[PDB]
Amino acid sequence: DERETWSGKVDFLLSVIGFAVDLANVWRFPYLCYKNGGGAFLVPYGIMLAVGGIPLFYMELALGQHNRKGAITCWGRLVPLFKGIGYAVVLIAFYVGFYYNVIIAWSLRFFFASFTNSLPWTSCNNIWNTPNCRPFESQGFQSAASEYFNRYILELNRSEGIHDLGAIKWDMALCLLIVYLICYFSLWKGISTSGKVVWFTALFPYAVLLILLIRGLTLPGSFLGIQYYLTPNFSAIYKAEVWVDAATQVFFSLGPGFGVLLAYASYNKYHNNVYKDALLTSFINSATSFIAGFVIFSVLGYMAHTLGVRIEDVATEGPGLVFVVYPAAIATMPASTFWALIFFMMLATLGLDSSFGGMEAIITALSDEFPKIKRNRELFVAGLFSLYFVVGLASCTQGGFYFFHLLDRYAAGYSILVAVFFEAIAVSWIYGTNRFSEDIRDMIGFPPGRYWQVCWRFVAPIFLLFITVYGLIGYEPLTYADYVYPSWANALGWCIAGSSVVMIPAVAIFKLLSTPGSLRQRFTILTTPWRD
Amino acid sequence: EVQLVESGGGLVKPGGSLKLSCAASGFTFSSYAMSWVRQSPEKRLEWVAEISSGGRYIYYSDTVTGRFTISRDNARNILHLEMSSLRSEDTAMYYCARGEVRQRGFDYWGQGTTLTVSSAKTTAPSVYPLAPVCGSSVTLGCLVKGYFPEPVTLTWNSGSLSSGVHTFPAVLQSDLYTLSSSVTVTSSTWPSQSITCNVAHPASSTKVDKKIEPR
Amino acid sequence: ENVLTQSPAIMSTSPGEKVTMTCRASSSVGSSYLHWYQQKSGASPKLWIYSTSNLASGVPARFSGSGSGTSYSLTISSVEAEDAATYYCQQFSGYPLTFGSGTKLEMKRADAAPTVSIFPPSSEQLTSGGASVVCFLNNFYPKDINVKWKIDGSERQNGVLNSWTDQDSKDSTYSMSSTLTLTKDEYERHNSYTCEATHKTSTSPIVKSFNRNE
Ligand SMILES: CC(C)CCC[C@@H](C)[C@H]1CC[C@H]2[C@@H]3CC=C4C[C@@H](O)CC[C@]4(C)[C@H]3CC[C@]12C
Ligand SMILES: CC(C)CCC[C@@H](C)[C@H]1CC[C@H]2[C@@H]3CC=C4C[C@@H](O)CC[C@]4(C)[C@H]3CC[C@]12C
Ligand SMILES: OC[C@H]1O[C@H](O[C@H]2[C@H](O)[C@@H](O)[C@H](O)O[C@@H]2CO)[C@H](O)[C@@H](O)[C@@H]1O
Ligand SMILES: COC(=O)[C@H]1[C@@H](OC(=O)c2ccccc2)C[C@@H]2CC[C@H]1N2C
Ligand SMILES: [Cl-]
Ligand code: NA
Ligand code: NA
Repeated sequence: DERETWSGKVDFLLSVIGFAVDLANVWRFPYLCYKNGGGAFLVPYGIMLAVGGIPLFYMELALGQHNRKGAITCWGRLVPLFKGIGYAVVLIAFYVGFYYNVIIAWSLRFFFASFTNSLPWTSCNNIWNTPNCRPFESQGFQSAASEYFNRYILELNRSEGIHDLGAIKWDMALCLLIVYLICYFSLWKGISTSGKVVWFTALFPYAVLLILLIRGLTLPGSFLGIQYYLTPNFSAIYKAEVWVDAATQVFFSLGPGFGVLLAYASYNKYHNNVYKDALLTSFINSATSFIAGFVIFSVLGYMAHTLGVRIEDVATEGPGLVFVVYPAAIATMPASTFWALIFFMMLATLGLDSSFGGMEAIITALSDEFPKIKRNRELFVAGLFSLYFVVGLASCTQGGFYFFHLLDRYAAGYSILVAVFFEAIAVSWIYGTNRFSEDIRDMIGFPPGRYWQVCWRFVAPIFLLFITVYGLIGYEPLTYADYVYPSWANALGWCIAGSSVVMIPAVAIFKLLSTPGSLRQRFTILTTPWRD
Repeated sequence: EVQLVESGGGLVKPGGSLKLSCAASGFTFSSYAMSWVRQSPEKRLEWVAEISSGGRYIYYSDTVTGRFTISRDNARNILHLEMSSLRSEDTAMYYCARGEVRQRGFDYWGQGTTLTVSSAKTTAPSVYPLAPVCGSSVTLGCLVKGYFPEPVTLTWNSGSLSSGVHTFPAVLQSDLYTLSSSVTVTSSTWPSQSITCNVAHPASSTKVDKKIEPR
Repeated sequence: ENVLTQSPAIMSTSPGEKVTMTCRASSSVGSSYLHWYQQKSGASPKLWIYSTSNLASGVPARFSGSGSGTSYSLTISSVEAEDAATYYCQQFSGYPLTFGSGTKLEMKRADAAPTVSIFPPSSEQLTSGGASVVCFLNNFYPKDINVKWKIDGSERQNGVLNSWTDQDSKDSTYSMSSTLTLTKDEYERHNSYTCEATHKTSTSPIVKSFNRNE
């Protein structure tokens, strides 16, 4: 019966808040508003959030709290045929850990290089620069902040592709180690410790965002950036691509299918209200990105005014925004050293809490499956983080970014789309919504409304299929800058993307072979829950 | 047969005005539409203005409206481009290009004239020799530092020896250009003989010749 | 305006191999109104391919092109050294007229180690109050090379002006010039100078040093 529980109610929430809110909040959402017509983009965003994202977010949190056990066992007890979902969901998170942590390493690497009052990325006269360098972003040229991030920090110019990784940056390897050391000691003991640590990692960004919002809006031309941000264009509502970006962002911003929400909620009390938790968490996540947009664009508008740079050049997504564009502006304004330290520390704290969840989803799921793992929990995560750090050295190479960009697209790619798709179908059809509503009623006291039941069985599979289809329509071979990945690199990634998905039919097929009977009895044997 | 040359152009302060002219020969000039195309230092072509054969049809691609006025004189066969309110982003090499037929594009281009728009002021280059240190062959070079604006001309021994000479392009730093050139030659010549670096920056009227001393 | 995007911006090729550069538009362009140009280094552009198909005057038969709508391509049958240049596509379909971002073609060759030489500041310069050390790196491939100024035994960053050269018409290698600029006094307080190159040719850098007391 007994399993440990959170040491507080707030600890669970901030743990989920932290996991959900990451660099993608800062570096993708604000760009989507600018690109898709501003404040008008909130309309498809809100709708897709309402019908697509939150019901799926609600589902995992509900499933986790009810079955009270990790990802693999949860789907094992729910639909024994589909237990492979529990395997796919875990090793997806296992793949992400090989790359995602290198972003935090960059943040610390910048944070460490941020002790000085003359910032190294301001000037074009340094040793790592080239004639194409310009003080700020320009068409056809390279910014000083750019050449610092590539030719110095990453040393990416040493590499011709993914076939050549080059030497190993040991300043990066040190930064990566520190990250895992922080992760190890936080995640070491159960939620009695890691649950407390998130009080920093989750809250501290809001502290920095506050003082960066004040600093941002006070800059000359800050109001100009806000217009580039929220100025409504409703012509984009008719555009199908906008509905795809809104649907994709909503789905990825709150992650289902890493088993994290499933694991995190599994430590909640049975009669805890997980419906209010899902609503509170989802809102804060969306609210964070909205606020973060003001921070970015007030500074982006400051650049387009006083620094005389095109808004098209400085408006960007991905790591390029926070590691190049944004620090370039910081250096220009007074007390630059202060804004630099809190920003790169914020980036680090934005990465850590997320990494906590992803790893915890692996630990908890393997702890409930294999009893021997719960004993000597650290012996497991030491060997786990060792394997991560050893392979993580490849991310610390000169061709490290080429490796990072590969796993970013594939590991976390369509793998998780078809995984969550089978999650909704298994629950709402195979397991049934009647059972799911009955379970939720027994927990929070009341059953889900008619709205939530329709979304789960009908809207959500369409919602995910709508994204998956237009993702494949819009498929191109993986490329970065002018470098096109070799066809064996794309193939390797699809295996990484497929090694998860393949768990669904495999574990299903392997289970049928171990059951007695003709096809008709054994499949009702495998669709029978653990509560019978 | 067909020849297009571009006159005018040079250093102009922001807000200033300048007029470019294009001399045409080898064809009937009144029968073809002319167009100004400028090339930015980033090596990226941008169309500016088109004028018809009779000059009754004018098209402006605009970062440029109302600042530029394209003109045509079919009597003397000259193409004019009048500029005003110039700023830094107007800095480029302006080409005089022709074509009448939109379906065939621009079939003939001129040599081009260079326009530099900056608040920076003209300075004279200080050129320096580079002495090697106390082999089958020896490398020697000439450093040209702190000048504006481009361009300068660098030759070795009054522009006699070609081979083994690498002239590096100028790089702008703090409104000042720095340039260098390397020449490799056998140690049988040097110091068998006298090597001389020849630098010319017409804008600043500074023409300098440097002798190389191993000391 | 209709923006033309060319891929790829820089392309390396061995003579005799096929090459294809693509030109894509934001708006659909009439197949008759698209044109191509070749611009040699330090020279004026020249009409190369007009109306997506027909070659211009003087253009060898090795060149070809195809496309329609928002997608067009230029193809050279078998590349010769004479074909090294930057290629710009163009649309006349509607004003304002526009050019592609451009595709720069460069020749590939055997990897060559650089020849590094270090030059102390000429005393004629020291009288002016400045001191600048120059490091020449000549005849190497590929284009990207990295210089390190370590004045012994610490490395200095700022005050360094690097300049490459366009790809050459015969060796098909490159050359780079690193200039470390200081004042008179900072040159005096310190000991010796050194610039060396990390290249693909060798995992071990090529070092050049001279000391003021020798
Ligand atoms: C736009 C940003 C800043 C705020 C995010 C808006 C979110 C929090 C809002 C917008 C639309 C809202 C939803 C509208 C419809 C319903 C159906 C109702 O039976 C339960 C609440 C629920 C599910 C709302 C939850 C909160 C909601 C999703
Ligand atoms: C920087 C400005 C604009 C926004 C600041 C956001 C802060 C104030 C918000 C965002 C998330 C919020 C927290 C979310 C979780 C909980 C759990 C709840 O049981 C107590 C309140 C508490 C602890 C909230 C306190 C206030 C909070 C920290
Ligand atoms: O802004 C960075 C400051 O330290 C730099 O040195 C590097 C170098 O890798 C090593 O000394 C250590 O790892 O610290 C930094 C990491 O970038 C330079 O000394 C200067 O750029 C700055 O003082
Ligand atoms: C790479 O996948 C993610 O970034 C997700 C998540 O990250 C992970 O799932 C994860 C898994 C393993 C290691 C690190 C992160 C954090 C936030 C919430 C969803 C999404 N992200 C926006
Ligand atoms: Cl978001
Ligand atoms: Na996070
Ligand atoms: Na998020």
